[PDB]
Amino acid sequence: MVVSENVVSAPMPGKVLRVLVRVGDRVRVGQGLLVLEAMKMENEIPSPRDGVVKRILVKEGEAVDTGQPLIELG
Repeated sequence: MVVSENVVSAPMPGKVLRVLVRVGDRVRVGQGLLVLEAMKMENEIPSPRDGVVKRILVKEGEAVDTGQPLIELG
């Protein structure tokens, strides 16, 4: 067993510009969860599935790296 962690991680290094959801929000596949500044663009990071936002692990302005947990889904 490994506990399945429903965590959305950064696809690439960057800076969190804004968070588009709140704990408890219902989300759909493809829905923007936050905006990441990377590759000289503001990239919306999508939810990979339908679900509920359980926890927000980063704050606006935070620098993240590849694979770093950003949002946990319920």
